[PDB]
Amino acid sequence: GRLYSGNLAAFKAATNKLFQLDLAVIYDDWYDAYTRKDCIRLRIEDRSGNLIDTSTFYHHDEDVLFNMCTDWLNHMYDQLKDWK
Amino acid sequence: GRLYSGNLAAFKAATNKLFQLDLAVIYDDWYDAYTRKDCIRLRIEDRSGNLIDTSTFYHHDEDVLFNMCTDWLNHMYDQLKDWK
Amino acid sequence: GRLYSGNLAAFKAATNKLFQLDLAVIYDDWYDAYTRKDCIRLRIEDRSGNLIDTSTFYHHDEDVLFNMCTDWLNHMYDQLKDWK
Amino acid sequence: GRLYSGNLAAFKAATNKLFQLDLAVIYDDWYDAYTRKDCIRLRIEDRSGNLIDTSTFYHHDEDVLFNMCTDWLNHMYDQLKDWK
Amino acid sequence: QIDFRKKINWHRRYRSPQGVKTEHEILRIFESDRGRIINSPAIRRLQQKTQVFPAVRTRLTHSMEVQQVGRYIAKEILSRLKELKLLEAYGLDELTGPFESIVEMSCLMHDIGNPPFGHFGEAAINDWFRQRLHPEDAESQPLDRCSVAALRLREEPLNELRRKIRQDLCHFEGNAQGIRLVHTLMRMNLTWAQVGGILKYTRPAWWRGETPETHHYLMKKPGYYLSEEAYIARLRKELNLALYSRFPLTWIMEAADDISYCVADLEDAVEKRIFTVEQLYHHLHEAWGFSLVVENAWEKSTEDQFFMYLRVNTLNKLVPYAAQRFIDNLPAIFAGTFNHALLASECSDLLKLYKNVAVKHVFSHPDVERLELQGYRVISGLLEIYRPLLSLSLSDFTELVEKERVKRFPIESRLFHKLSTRHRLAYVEAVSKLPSDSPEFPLWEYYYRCRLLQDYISGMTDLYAWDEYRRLMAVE
Amino acid sequence: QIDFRKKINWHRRYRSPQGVKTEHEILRIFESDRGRIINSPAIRRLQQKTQVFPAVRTRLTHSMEVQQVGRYIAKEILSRLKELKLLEAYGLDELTGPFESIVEMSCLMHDIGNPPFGHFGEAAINDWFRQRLHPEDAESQPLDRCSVAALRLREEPLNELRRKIRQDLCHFEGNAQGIRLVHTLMRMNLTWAQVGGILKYTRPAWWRGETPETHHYLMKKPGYYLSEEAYIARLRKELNLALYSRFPLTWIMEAADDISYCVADLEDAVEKRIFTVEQLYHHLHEAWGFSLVVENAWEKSTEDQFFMYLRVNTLNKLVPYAAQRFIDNLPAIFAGTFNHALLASECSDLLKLYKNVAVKHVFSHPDVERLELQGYRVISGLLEIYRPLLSLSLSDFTELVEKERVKRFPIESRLFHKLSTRHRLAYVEAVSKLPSDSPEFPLWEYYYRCRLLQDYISGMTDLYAWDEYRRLMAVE
Ligand SMILES: Nc1nc2c(ncn2[C@@H]2O[C@H](COP(=O)(O)OP(=O)(O)OP(=O)(O)O)[C@@H](O)[C@H]2O)c(=O)[nH]1
Ligand SMILES: Nc1nc2c(ncn2[C@@H]2O[C@H](COP(=O)(O)OP(=O)(O)OP(=O)(O)O)[C@@H](O)[C@H]2O)c(=O)[nH]1
Ligand SMILES: Nc1nc2c(ncn2[C@@H]2O[C@H](COP(=O)(O)OP(=O)(O)OP(=O)(O)O)[C@@H](O)[C@H]2O)c(=O)[nH]1
Ligand SMILES: Nc1nc2c(ncn2[C@@H]2O[C@H](COP(=O)(O)OP(=O)(O)OP(=O)(O)O)[C@@H](O)[C@H]2O)c(=O)[nH]1
Ligand SMILES: [Mg+2]
Ligand SMILES: [Mg+2]
Repeated sequence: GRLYSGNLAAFKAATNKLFQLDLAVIYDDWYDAYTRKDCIRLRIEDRSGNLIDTSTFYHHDEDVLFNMCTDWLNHMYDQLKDWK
Repeated sequence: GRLYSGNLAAFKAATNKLFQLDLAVIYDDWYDAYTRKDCIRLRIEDRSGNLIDTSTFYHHDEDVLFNMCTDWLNHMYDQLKDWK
Repeated sequence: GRLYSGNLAAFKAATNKLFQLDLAVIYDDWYDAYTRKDCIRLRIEDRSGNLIDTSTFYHHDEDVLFNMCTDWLNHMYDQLKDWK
Repeated sequence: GRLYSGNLAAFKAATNKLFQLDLAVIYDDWYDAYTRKDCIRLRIEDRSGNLIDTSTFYHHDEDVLFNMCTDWLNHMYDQLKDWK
Repeated sequence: QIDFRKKINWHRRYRSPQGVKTEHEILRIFESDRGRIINSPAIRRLQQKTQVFPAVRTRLTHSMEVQQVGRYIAKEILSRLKELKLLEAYGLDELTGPFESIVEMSCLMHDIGNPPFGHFGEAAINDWFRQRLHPEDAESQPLDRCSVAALRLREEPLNELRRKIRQDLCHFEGNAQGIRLVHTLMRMNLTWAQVGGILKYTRPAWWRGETPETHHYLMKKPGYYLSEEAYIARLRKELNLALYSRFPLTWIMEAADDISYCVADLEDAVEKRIFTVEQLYHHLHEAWGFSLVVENAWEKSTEDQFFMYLRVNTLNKLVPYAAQRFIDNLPAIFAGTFNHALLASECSDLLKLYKNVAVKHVFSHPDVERLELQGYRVISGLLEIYRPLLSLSLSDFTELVEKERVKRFPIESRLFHKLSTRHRLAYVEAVSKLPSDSPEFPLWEYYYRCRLLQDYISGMTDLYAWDEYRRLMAVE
Repeated sequence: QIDFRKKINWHRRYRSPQGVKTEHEILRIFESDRGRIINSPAIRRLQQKTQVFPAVRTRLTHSMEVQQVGRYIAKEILSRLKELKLLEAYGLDELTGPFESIVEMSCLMHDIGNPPFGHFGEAAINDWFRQRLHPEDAESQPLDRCSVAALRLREEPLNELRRKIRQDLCHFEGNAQGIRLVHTLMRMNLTWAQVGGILKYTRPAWWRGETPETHHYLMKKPGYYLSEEAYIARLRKELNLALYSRFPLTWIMEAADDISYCVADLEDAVEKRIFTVEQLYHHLHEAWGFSLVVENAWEKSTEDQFFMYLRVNTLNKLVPYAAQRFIDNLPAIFAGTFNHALLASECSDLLKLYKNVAVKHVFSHPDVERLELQGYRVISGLLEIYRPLLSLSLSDFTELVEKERVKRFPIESRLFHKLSTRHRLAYVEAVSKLPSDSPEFPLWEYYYRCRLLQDYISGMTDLYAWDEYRRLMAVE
């Protein structure tokens, strides 16, 4: 039922990997009204505070939700290192 | 605030002293409605169950109430050993 | 060096044996000036306080001194039960 | 009554700060005869052993005495880094 | 005629200050007493005795709160009399200083004579002796279950002393032990007025029978022992008190203890997570049936802010009532024949609110109940260990106390050296005065030996007694 | 012009009593303060902190003896002024009540801010931070060994705050913690005059440099922290005190502590069988080189009868000297610029007699020395356990304090719940006021987080800290 350690470690590793490009990530988490699934919102912006993009993920399982967040962060890093 | 040990010991001694004359004592205790003082009722009767007499004492202090009960028991013993 | 338990037990037994004849024993003990030996004085008297006899024993060893006291007490008991 | 930790830390910091200029400090402490106040003597000299200057401070309180020693050391460092 | 100059006595028993004294030097006498009491070993030992729970309050912290309440009742009484211009008529014009100091020191040392483990430690001492002395068999003509040959009824002039000694030894009370500790053992040498403030009850410990109806409240518990009979008579002669009478200032100390009876235990219960502040408030609301006292504090906070105002709210309503009750019944209190207490109105009914909640939710906790049973077992075991000391004869005990190196009693001599030196000195001084060539020497010697045994047990902290009991039984 | 009405302030910070008050209701204000202080959790915790030895005196029993000496110095001062008919001229005609009460409450709560294990517990907190903040590298222009990115010098307007914060955090003092505990944490809401009696020193904790020669004694130790700068300014405005000035009544409290410095420890040493009474008397005779003070007590006894008169003999010779010194230098004390203490004569030389004997025969005992080393290790270990809390970021700590159920920081969240609720509430209130959209928010947030960490450690008893350290290391 509880989040697995490896998923949290991978999420932190992705966060640090994208932080190595002088970036930052904000994290928000809550529970939705009627969809009966937890929601996590991520925002990516640079140090000066210029927001680049945001995303929101909804799921009733912690493991799947964290994996989706981690792979979205990895895709963001990949796209941001394709150029710039 | 609590009852002193010596008073309880004297009460038990009087009870046994009157019990040495093949008698018995019943004990009842309660709190009155509006007089704001505890009440204790004693009944003296023989083994066959023939009630001899009863008494009721009211007081808001435990020490005084128990002393009154003990001296009434002693007077009962004295009167019952004056004759019979 | 210290007094043996059996000697003390025998001394107490003799004291009680003579006490069974409604008698009493007083005990005094000290150290002499120059003889370099401990001294013990015993007095035998009845309950009314009439002194019968006394004795004093001197010795530098506890075991021998207590044995002498015990045998003197036994002789006193023997002599006092020969008559009276 | 006892010396405060911060004063000792500041004294050590000043000693190290002046030691960073390849110098050394000797420390002496005693109690005077009749002035009824502790005395501390400091001597400043280089590594070769050539004495530069000395000072002696007297006070009956440890905190004030150590503060005076620390500020004198700081003044010595300031004067010795004004030139040379 | 009320005159407080005849009650406030600044003389002592030894090296008493004689001559006329001014108002300044009189105050200096009552400050040295404060220095003596505060820096005494008896007061220091109060921090190792438990109130209820073994940040919790001890007896030292409890007596400090009673001292503050006493100050405040005395100050209200003194200020109210000045409004009526009666301070000069009552003799209190130049005595406002010692008046509060005596109350403050009486409130401080109001629990110095309690035995270890408290109430159940007091019962254990009484039962153990009751089995050895059988006081109920000496009430009338000779019958005898007594285990002592010298105290068995057999001789009219000698039987009265026998029954008095047998009855006194089975009545151990902490208040009666307080007088003995302050005078004979500690040898503090306090003023007469200070000693009279700790005489709560007037019934002798050897009393058997019915008490007079005029003093049925002041004689509900024993007040002093037989060994202090000569000292109490001198105190009564010094303070102008009749037989079975009370000191006027004792009433203020009694009211202070009644105010601080259960309120601290309720706060201590919350700190031990028995319940929460909201749960306690709900319990109080249910038991009450409050708005001016409890509700004001509840809305003014959350744990260290609810009781801090409840105490103030109840003090501001209870102290003036006590002051008015003291002032109204002044002649009877001054005479010492007032057969009632200062505290049947909305004021007395409020205390029962705190009384009922504490006995149902705090005093009935399993952890509190277990310690009461363990303490009863510890005191009973200690008295059995020292039982061989009570079985010796007069000559053997005299040799033990005189020679100190006995070759006939190895076990008994070693137990004797464990007693404190002050108790042994008190025993020596007590027995060093009786007529040797009298037919009463063995009885008094046995009484003093029993008192010496009782002093050693009651002068221990709860923690020390447990350790000694475990060590003497080859367990630790 | 000396006028004590401008110094004795009965107003409060919250819900202050306004309007004109008579002499009776003014006294009632200073009694509620006494009730608040005596029944406070901070005073109760003093009985679980050791003075020297873990019947021995604790900090609660030690502060009760200092309170008695303070009373007696105030009473001597008040009585001596009445002989000169200066009570009415100085404004003390209707203030003799609170004058002694303020001194008595200042003497009582003179050690409430000391950390566990005392002096060596104070050093351990200072060194551990000194390795993380390196205050000596921020004295001048940017050089940097600081372990915090936000506090590293890089920005002239922001470097001053950086160096102030770095210097303040490495200066922990118990007296400075006493003001913070009494106002921000406990929220007792005492009067202005009562708070000024516990302000022993005036040097700010962030001070770096040389102090003025006119105040080299009053600024020998830190007096208050940076988080109380606004509160101290209001206090100075309320009590009419200049910068770096002292309250007049603080001098009496300082002299009381100096009298009761070593005499109790010498008595406690005898109770632990370090030496005997005769040995201590011989040591005192050898160290002295006495007849009126020590010899009088020696011939008047034997253990509880030697010190009981020595204390009286030294008080009767020391108190009048302190009163005369206070009275003679009155204008300077009233102005608050007296750069000396009340106690170079036969009086000051006598205290050194007790000082020298205690440091050589009591403070050097192996059992006393061992506890000092063990206490230093315990405090250092506790700060290392909570080090992950200081390594988090602003957003992570904000999420931790707001959500309380974090799935990203399992270890950090569990450590956070161990902190007391009052410290967390104080942190929330402190950070709930700073401008969020300012370039100073991270610095203030880090300072308040460090203060929150320091409050939790210093608010423990010695016995609780040891148990927590052993349990958190998986030893017990
Ligand atoms: N201490 C603690 N125990 C928990 C918690 N949640 C669940 N448990 C206990 O652990 C049991 C289930 O373990 P979980 O860690 O939740 O997960 P799991 O069922 O072992 O996981 P899978 O093997 O992935 O299915 C529950 O039945 C509880 O007894 C928690 O937050 N704290
Ligand atoms: N605790 C204690 N030990 C003692 C005492 N006297 C002697 N000892 C010790 O016991 C040793 C001698 O034992 P003793 O009981 O005196 O006698 P002993 O030599 O064993 O006796 P024998 O076999 O009859 O010669 C001494 O060397 C001491 O070490 C005493 O009073 N108390
Ligand atoms: N464990 C326990 N403690 C109690 C109980 N009742 C009172 N106490 C505690 O004991 C204190 C008072 O002691 P009591 O035995 O009630 O009587 P007292 O005041 O010592 O008695 P006197 O000397 O006759 O006035 C209270 O303040 C409580 O702290 C109870 O039933 N159980
Ligand atoms: N273990 C130990 N305790 C000491 C020593 N000196 C004093 N003490 C104890 O600590 C008390 C005073 O504390 P100190 O550290 O000397 O100083 P202080 O009075 O707290 O200091 P201020 O707040 O600056 O006035 C004395 O009364 C002693 O009980 C010492 O060298 N070793
Ligand atoms: Mg009480
Ligand atoms: Mg102190």
